[PDB]
Amino acid sequence: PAFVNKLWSMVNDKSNEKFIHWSTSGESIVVPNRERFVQEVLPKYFKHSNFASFVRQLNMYGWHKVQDVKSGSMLSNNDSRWEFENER
Amino acid sequence: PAFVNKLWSMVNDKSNEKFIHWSTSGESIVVPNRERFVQEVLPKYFKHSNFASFVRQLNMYGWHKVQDVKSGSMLSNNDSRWEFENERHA
Repeated sequence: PAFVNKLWSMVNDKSNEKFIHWSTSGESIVVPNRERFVQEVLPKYFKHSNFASFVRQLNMYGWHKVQDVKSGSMLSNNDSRWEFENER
Repeated sequence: PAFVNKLWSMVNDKSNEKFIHWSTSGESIVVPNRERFVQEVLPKYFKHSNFASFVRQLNMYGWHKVQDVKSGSMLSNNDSRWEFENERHA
């Protein structure tokens, strides 16, 4: 339960709003920019950790990456934007 | 903003009275029971939304949770009762 408590301490603290937050339209957790999140927030809650380790723990607790929507004529996706949903 | 319009269509519609309403005393919005609100009202205005997401939007528009008054010898607070005040109307 150590991970979960840190997860909520992180997501439900408005001071982290710019790096990770509940989605406006939906019930998912959004990390607008992966690199910024790893730089600014991860070190504050998870010492000596990286994004892959973080995602592996999120997956262990039911949260998975949402399939990104391919945008425009280039069918582009911002690889740095990550959204997670819970199996519920 | 689209959110604000939905907020008022929700709060000022007498049909939602039991789940969310202007307070009798003060100038705040009261959600007597969080769980019931999420089950009965939220879906009608915000499809696929949860309480945290709703509160995040409220905060964006100046509404913040009121400091809970601790009751009796147990210093208790009903975690399911939420009252919101607007920074512009203290």
